[PDB]
Amino acid sequence: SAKGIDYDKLIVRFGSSKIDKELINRIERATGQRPHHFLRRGIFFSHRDMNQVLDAYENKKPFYLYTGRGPSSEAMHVGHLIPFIFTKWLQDVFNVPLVIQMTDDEKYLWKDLTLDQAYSYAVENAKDIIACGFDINKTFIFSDLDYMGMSSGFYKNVVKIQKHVTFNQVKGIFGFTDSDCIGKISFPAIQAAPSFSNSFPQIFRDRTDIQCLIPCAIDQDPYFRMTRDVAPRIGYPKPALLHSTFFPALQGAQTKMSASDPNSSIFLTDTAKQIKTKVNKHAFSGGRDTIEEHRQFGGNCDVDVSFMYLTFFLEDDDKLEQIRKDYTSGAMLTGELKKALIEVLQPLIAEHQARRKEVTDEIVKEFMTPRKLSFDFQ
Amino acid sequence: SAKGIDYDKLIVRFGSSKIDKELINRIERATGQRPHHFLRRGIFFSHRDMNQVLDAYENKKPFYLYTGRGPSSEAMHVGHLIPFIFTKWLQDVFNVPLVIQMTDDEKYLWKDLTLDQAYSYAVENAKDIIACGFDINKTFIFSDLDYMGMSSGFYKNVVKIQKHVTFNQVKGIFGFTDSDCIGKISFPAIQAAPSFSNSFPQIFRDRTDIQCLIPCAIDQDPYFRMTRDVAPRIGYPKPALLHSTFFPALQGAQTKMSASDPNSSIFLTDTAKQIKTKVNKHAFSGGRDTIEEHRQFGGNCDVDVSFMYLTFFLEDDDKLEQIRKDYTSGAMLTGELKKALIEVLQPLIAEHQARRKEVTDEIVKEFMTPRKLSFDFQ
Repeated sequence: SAKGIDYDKLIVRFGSSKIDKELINRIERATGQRPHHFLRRGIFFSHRDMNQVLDAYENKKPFYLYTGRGPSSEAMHVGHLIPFIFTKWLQDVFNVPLVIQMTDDEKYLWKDLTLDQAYSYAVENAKDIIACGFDINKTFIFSDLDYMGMSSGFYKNVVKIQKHVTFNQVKGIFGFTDSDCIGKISFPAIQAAPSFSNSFPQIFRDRTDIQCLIPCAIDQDPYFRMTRDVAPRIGYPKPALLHSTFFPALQGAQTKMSASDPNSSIFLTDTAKQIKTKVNKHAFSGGRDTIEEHRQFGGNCDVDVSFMYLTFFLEDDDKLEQIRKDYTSGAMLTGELKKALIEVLQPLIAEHQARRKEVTDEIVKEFMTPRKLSFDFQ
Repeated sequence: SAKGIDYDKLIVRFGSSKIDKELINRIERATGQRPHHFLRRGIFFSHRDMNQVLDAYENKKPFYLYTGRGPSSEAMHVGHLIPFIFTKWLQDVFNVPLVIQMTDDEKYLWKDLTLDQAYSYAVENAKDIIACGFDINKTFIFSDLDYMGMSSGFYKNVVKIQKHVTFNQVKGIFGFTDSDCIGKISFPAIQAAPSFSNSFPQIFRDRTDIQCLIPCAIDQDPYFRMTRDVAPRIGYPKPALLHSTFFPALQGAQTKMSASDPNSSIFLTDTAKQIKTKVNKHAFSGGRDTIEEHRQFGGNCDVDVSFMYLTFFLEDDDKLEQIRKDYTSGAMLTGELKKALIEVLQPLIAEHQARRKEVTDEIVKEFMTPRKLSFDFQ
């Protein structure tokens, strides 16, 4: 085994609880379906009170999912799909409604955008997420600047949360200076209120015992720490979490990505030639520099970005293992590994790029219209 | 003339502009009616851009009024009527709509109330203000916790204002510590957004050139300073102001009132016996201690609380002057002055107390329902 990364040491640092095989079988048991490879392969290794989301479900009780998205240049990439892919699965395997927050307000506050430019990006991004194919009959995608003024529960929760979070606390958590507009300072309450059922009357109509499940990155744990700590204090169930590992930066194993450097990740907007070239040229390699050496020494998957990407996007186990075994035994060359991955990414992105182009303004408009929606244990 | 108070020195300090006779005639001129005694007697001595509210009106253009009320124990008193009385007049003499904000959220944040206790007080207070008799066909009385989630303009303005007011600024203005919940820190945007027409689509529906008039106390000027400074920056007309003097505390000329000491002012809830006793026993006197001395020396009205109250509630000029002349010449005794005032307050309070008891939940519910309303230059 190579060095690469360490996630068992984080389970400590953050005080969260690791997702063991017992739990994995538990989900499978209650779901009546085969667990997602993210679980099987340890991509989503940690959690918080999933035991509760389950206790509820196994005891024939509902729960819902929450995901958010801040309107950016829309330069969305491959790593951004991990949480959506997973959440879509959690949704499908449990038949539970999903609320998705488009923080157009957060971006108006942070970026130099107009109020309309922000709402406008929230729409464009909504096309990307809808392309991931979430069941419209159970997914509500909302604009903050829009849904705030058309709900008898949201603001009331914002205010309740707002009273229980001092300024020092958020300073310590988000690091807000005194040069920051009062907008930013208060915002944590906005992205925290969607975690409570009654913030959505046209869905949970007044109900308060419908727990929330939030799949997220492990490092994001401190941020939901605030929301979970206030939950009881305002008479609500803390939202459970599902932690994921970091999605590797194209170059170097575990570097930081961004849209500033167009060569940090493959965008859901790149063509087959771009993906091909990007993977061949930039993906960090965990294989020897000499084919002779690469034959008896082989390569380590644990630091090879390419093989790591397969861990996320290769659906068939036997084939992923095969690549693993052969890349390691030297039998497979680094360029034959890039090829295998390029063969997986091009259709992934062409598929999303295609499936996206089929999103009609009516579909968008529908997805963002508050309304009743069906699901298990209603 | 006695010492008492000085308001021409404040016109300086705050940089506002004094309301001269030219202006007073101007209003009268444009209004086609006799100016309120508050104006005639210098109770509302200062202003900011009233010249603009007028330029608009004289040029056959509309403007609206804004007043607010934070839900308290409802221990409302006589001094609290001054702004409502005036605003009702401004409303009647110009036929312009009036928006009144019940900050139930501000109180949930500041007091140790439940979210429902706050909304509940906002309702009780709405009865008091409605008792002042505002024209329901042109007055909108709203609950913050309620109207936020049923408007396509309010929040958007809150966010716009929120981005343009840094934390240092409000620290410097309201004096917010770091121990304060993020709720309070952001609140200035909430009581500031009602100052812009488009915050009320069901009234000004999208329009942005309908200036706002805010009658207030002179010391409150620094607070609207923030709102007026950001107005242009978000493409809106600064709200004009009408400054009033301080309403004297029962004892001592110009002391601070409150509900903590039930003997600081007469409550709109006291009976005739309470008002009678309160005025005789507590009203500070500007008259000699000896009737012999009080005859040749007389008394000064400028420090006598009682005579000062007459300045606010005695409608007939000739009679107020008569009292003034006689109390000064010694001809009128301090107890005969208290009597004259007690004769003015009892009906004022019995009238409001009566007119209040006639406010039906339907009336309340109606006044707080967003809806279209008629007015001059619509």
